[PDB]
Amino acid sequence: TPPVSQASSTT
Amino acid sequence: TPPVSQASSTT
Amino acid sequence: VDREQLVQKARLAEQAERYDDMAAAMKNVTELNEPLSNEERNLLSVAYKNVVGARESSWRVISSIEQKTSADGNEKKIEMVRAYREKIEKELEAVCQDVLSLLDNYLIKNCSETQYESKVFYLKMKGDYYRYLAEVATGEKRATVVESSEKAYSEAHEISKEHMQPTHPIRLGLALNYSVFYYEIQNAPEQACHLAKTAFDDAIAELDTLNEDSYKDSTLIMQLLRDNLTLWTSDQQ
Amino acid sequence: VDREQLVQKARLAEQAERYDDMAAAMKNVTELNEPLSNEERNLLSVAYKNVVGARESSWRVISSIEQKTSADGNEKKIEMVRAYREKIEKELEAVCQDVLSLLDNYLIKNCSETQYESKVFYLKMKGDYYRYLAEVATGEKRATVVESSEKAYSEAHEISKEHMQPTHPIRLGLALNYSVFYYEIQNAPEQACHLAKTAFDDAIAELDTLNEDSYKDSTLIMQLLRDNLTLWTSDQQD
Ligand SMILES: *[C@@H]1O[C@H](CO)[C@@H](O)[C@H](O)[C@H]1NC(C)=O
Ligand SMILES: *[C@@H]1O[C@H](CO)[C@@H](O)[C@H](O)[C@H]1NC(C)=O
Repeated sequence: TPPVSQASSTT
Repeated sequence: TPPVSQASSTT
Repeated sequence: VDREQLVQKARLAEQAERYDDMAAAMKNVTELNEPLSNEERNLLSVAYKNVVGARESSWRVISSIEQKTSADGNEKKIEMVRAYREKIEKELEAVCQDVLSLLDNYLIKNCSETQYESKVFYLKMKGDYYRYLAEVATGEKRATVVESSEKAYSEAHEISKEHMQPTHPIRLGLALNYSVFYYEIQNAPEQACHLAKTAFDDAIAELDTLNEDSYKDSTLIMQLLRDNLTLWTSDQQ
Repeated sequence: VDREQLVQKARLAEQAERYDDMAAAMKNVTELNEPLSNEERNLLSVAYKNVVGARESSWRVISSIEQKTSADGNEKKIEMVRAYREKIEKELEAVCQDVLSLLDNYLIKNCSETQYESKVFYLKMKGDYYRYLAEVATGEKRATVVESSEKAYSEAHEISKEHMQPTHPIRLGLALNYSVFYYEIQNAPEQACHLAKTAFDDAIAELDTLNEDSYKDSTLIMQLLRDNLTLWTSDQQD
């Protein structure tokens, strides 16, 4: 159960 | 399609 | 090779899933001492996230093995397992320190006042990678990196609230990662839930501020936020 | 760092799926100049198969992009794509050569006349990695390694037939890989289908020669053999 995360800049 | 394969010796 | 070829090599590496090459390529690009475009920012971020992630996975698998191996009460075993976990741990730390050096000496550094989006993005990364270090650190080591991560997220949050729409994907991303920091690192579930909740509500309240270029990103991150708010509300109950 | 420390490190690396570490650890073990146990043999094989496999996968992906980029006609791209494919390619070759060096100068070398099982195992590996090279080579380069792979498979086949039960997992394993060699490298589907067909029938004809230690392996490999036959008897009708 990891929490959701993100890291993609707007390309 | 790869022909299936196996090479893992008797432990 | 030229910058264009380094970025191209970084795209090829991603396709092959050779993220070490991908990171090294984007590192060399960053070291060109020129600003980074949106695509390049993304490549660098994706590159180092996958590297640190790969280490993190291996680190957890071994660390867990180090747990049940010590419980059993073995000897020569704990000797090797511990030394291997430390190797992976050293690798993970070195990667983070690598990106962090890039952020402090190139990216966050060379940014001008008017470049608020970039500074928020980079400051978020800074918080992220200090967070990753915290995941494997303890005591003085952990408190110090938990501190740096905090400082970076906060400063990024200050600039996001002050210069960016609540729906801006970079602002939402910061909220997502920052709220994760509170829940997973700070162990502050209320604060975690609040930040994520507040962020989601703000975007919702200003749903009209979306734009063609990144509406997909915004909505998705908003989903991820609501997902955490739901994933945290059950786990804390 | 003891030998047992190395084998243990190899087991940990496998669980972390850090196969580079795994091979390197099993290489150091092998370089201790002492024979390899059944498990150690397995670890060494698994480690290097995954390393060579990982490279292979990436090599195919990039080589696939090198096809698109050239067909499009772009020039600046073809330069970097080609150079990157060659980087991966040189890694893959260096890995195989790394295994082959171990096989030629340690494992196969120090095998006594009575150790047929090991000799077939190591000779099968030798064939496998020369085969992996053939996949990324062309011309004199390819023909030569395809030749070395042939010699190795052939020698292992001879020993296995003369010293091993048709149901022996090592003999079956050899058959499987050798037949694959025929189909994929030699481009000889008939021989490939024949070897696999024969090997499968021999094991069944003596389906009673199975033993506790490796009945699972045998039956599994027998299944893989039949699978290939099925997977080939369809491509050879389209
Ligand atoms: C995704 O979430 C994990 C777990 O909290 C976090 O460590 C990581 O930084 C996030 N991903 C990115 C790319 O920041
Ligand atoms: C399985 O088959 C592939 C494809 O021919 C071959 O490259 C590989 O060596 C085989 N696996 C092992 C462990 O030898």
